[PDB]
Amino acid sequence: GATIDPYSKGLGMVPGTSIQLTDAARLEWNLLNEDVSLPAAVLYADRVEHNLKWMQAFVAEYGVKLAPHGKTTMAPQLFRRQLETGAWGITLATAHQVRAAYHGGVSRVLMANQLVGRRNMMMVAELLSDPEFEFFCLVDSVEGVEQLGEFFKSVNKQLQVLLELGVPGGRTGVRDAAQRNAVLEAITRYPDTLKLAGVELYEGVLKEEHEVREFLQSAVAVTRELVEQERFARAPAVLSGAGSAWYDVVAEEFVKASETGKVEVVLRPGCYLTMGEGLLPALQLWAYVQSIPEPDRAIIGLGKRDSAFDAGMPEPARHYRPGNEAPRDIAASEGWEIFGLMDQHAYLRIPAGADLKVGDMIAFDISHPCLTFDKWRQVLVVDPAYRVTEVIETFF
Amino acid sequence: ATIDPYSKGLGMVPGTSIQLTDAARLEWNLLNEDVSLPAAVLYADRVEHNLKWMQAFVAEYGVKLAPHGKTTMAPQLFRRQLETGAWGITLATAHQVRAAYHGGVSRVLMANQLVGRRNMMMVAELLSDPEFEFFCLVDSVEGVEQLGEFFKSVNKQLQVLLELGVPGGRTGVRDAAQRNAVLEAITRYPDTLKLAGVELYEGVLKEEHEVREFLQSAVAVTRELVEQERFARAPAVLSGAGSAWYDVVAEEFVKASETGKVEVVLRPGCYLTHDVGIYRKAQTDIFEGLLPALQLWAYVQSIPEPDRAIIGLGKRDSAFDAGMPEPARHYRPGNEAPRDIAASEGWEIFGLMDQHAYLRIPAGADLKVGDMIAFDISHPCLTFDKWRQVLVVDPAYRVTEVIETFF
Ligand code: NA
Repeated sequence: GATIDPYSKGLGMVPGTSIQLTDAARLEWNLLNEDVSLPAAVLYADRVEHNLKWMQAFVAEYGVKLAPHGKTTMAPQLFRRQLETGAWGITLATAHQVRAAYHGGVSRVLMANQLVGRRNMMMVAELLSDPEFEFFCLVDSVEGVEQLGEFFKSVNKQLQVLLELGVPGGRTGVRDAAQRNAVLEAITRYPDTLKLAGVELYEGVLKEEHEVREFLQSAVAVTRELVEQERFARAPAVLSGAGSAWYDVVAEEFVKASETGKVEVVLRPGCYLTMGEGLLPALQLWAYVQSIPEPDRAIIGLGKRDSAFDAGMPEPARHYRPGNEAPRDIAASEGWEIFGLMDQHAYLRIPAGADLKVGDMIAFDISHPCLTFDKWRQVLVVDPAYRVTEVIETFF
Repeated sequence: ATIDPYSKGLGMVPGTSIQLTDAARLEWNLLNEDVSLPAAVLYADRVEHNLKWMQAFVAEYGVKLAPHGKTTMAPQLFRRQLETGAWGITLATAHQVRAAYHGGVSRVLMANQLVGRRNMMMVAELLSDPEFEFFCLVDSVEGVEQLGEFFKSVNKQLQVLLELGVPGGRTGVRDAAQRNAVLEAITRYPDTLKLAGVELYEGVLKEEHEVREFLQSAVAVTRELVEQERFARAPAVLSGAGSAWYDVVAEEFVKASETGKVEVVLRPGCYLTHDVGIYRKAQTDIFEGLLPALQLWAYVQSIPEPDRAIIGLGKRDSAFDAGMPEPARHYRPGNEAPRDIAASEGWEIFGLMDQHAYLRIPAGADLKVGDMIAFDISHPCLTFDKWRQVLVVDPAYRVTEVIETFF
C-alpha cells in the first residue's frame, strides 16, 4: 500500500516489501554514492516544487479551470500535488486509470474518453457508491449511450456524461446536428441513470484557426441551447476543450457559454515537468558509461526500455565520476551526442580524448519527459545533495 | 507471486494475495466481458506447442540455447523454457537477473557489461545461492578492474566471458592488443574473476563473409585459450546469437560444438511466434511449427463515420517496434464465438495514438460500438513491456493464469 516495489529498476537496496514510498529517505540512498541501480529516473524535488508553485501562481485572464491530463505520469502522488495547488480535477483516458487515481485520493476525474465494455463500466460503477467522488465520461453515439444506460441502471448507479462533438476526418465526437440530437435523445431515455453534465471536444485535431473557432463556436451554440432548454443535470454544466495550443482561442470563444452563469469552462492541459514559460525541466535519466570501445564512441547503459523514442533522443546534460564531490554540466560545445538508441544501450559520440571512463555516470535531459514515464514503475525524487527523499510509483 | 489488483488488462481481483497461478479460480472469461480491455492474451495451447517444438528441435540437433528474456521479463515463461530444455536464460541488466533469480531461474547469461556498484551488488547478493550460475561479459581493462575490486571486496567469485567485437560495432574488444590487455587484467584477480569463456554478437555485421570471419576469430581465440588452459570453467562457454545467422554459426562453430572442452550456447529470441531467426533459418534442414501465441484485444469505442472506427488500443498498449496491430478476430458480445477476420473484410489500422487507434472499415461494415477485435502483431515479445500482467487463456477463452512481467 503505497510501498516501494523491491523488484523494480532504478532503485537502491529495498530491505522490505512494506516500505512506504514517502519513507524512502530512511534507506539513505545517494545517487552519487552509487547506492542506486542505473539506469534510473530522477526528479529534482526543488524543480518539481518550482513548477507546481509556478502553475499555482498562474491567474487566468479568463474564467477557466484546469483538469491536467494524468496519462503521462500516472502518479497519484503528483496528481495530489496538482490538486492541492489548484487543479479542478484530473483528466484520464481509461477505467483502469480512473481506479488508480481514485484510490490515490483524486476526488474528481474527467474521463476524456468513451466508457465501453462490461468490466470497464463495472470498474467505474465500483467507485460510484462514494458520494464524495465526482466522475464524468464522454458520449458520442446512441449505441454507446444505450450500453451505458442499460448497465448503470442494472447496477443502480448514476453516471454523468458529457456530449462530445467531433469533426470530419477527426477522432471521436458527433459529426452533425442530427447525430447530436439522437445522442441527446438517447440520454433522456435513461432519466434516473444518465445525467447530462456538459459538452466536450478536442479542438486539436484541426490545424487552422478559422476551423478551430468555427468548431468552438458550434460547441458554444449547442451548450447555450441546452442551458436554455434546461437539459443539463449538473449545476454548473461543464464545457471542456483541450485549451493548450489553442488556449487563447478556446478561452475567447468559450466565454460566450460562461456568460449564462450556468456553465463552467474546464481545460485539459498536458505535462508540468518541462502558463508555461517559467517551467523548469524536472526529470533526468541517469546511466553508466559501460564501454568506450573506440576513441569517439561510448556505449551507455540506457535503451528504449528506459526512454520512450517519442520523447526524443536523450541529451547529455551532466557528467559525474564516482568519488567526486559533484557532477559537472556538459556544454553543447563538447559535442557529446546520442546517435543510436537500442533496446538496452545507447551510442554516444564523443570527441577523441574526451575525459570519460567506464563507470562514469551521465544525466540526460529528454525533450518530452512525461512520455518516458511509462518506462518507469518507480521514479526517484532527490534533494539538491542527490539524496533520495521519496519514490514515485506509476500506474501504467 | 500474486495478481496486481491495480493493473490493466484484468478482471475483478478480489484480494491482494491471489496467486498468479490461481487465476483460474476467479473464472474470468474474455468473451463474457469479465476482463478489462485492452488486454494482452496468450493462448496456452500455442505457448505449449511452441515450447514442445523447440524441445523437439533441441533433441534433433543437440543445440544448447539460452533464449533472450529481456523482451518478456516473465519468469513464469522462463521456467517453462528451462523445464523444456533451455540451458539458461540470457538477460541484459542486473535488475533483470535479480527478477529471473526471484522467479526461479538457476542459470543466467547476462549478455552485457556489469557496471556500477549497486548493479554489481545486486548480482553479488544472488551469488550466495550455490545452485545459481551466473556469467557476465567483459570488454575492457577498466571494466575488469572495477569488477575485480568489487567482487574481491565482498569475498565472492564471478564468471566472465570475453566479448569479441568489430570496428564500428557495439561492445567487445576490437583487436589482439585490446584482447590481451583484457585477458591480463582478468589474471590480476586470480581468486575473484573466473574466465568462463568467449562471447560475441555476430549480427552487428550484415554481409555473410564478414560474419564468418568474425565467427572464425571467436573459434580461434577460444581454441587458443583451451590450449593455454586459461579457462576457469570446464566446459568453457562459446556463445553467439545463432538466430538470424543460425545456419552460418552452426557451420563455423562445428569444431567447438564437437569438442568436450567447450560448449556452444546460442541465444534465440522470441518463442511466441514463427518470426524468430533460429526457426526461419532451420527450414532448409527440416525439409507443424511455431505459431503466433499472443493477440491484443480491444473494444470498438465509436464509429463516428462510415469508414472510420475508433478502437481502445494505443501506444500505451502496443509497442511501435512490435508492428502495427492487424485485425484478426471479431467478437460481438452475446455471440457463441468470435469470427476470423480475413484481409478481404477491408479492416485496417491507420493510426495509433496514446490510448486510441484508428480503424479503416468499408462503409456498412459488420461492426458496432462495444464489439471486441483481437489484433495480431508482428513481433509479439516486443510489446510485453506495455503490460505488467498478461493473460493466458484456454481454447474456450477462459483465463487459466496471469503472467507477471518485470520491467
Ligand atoms: Na508496493
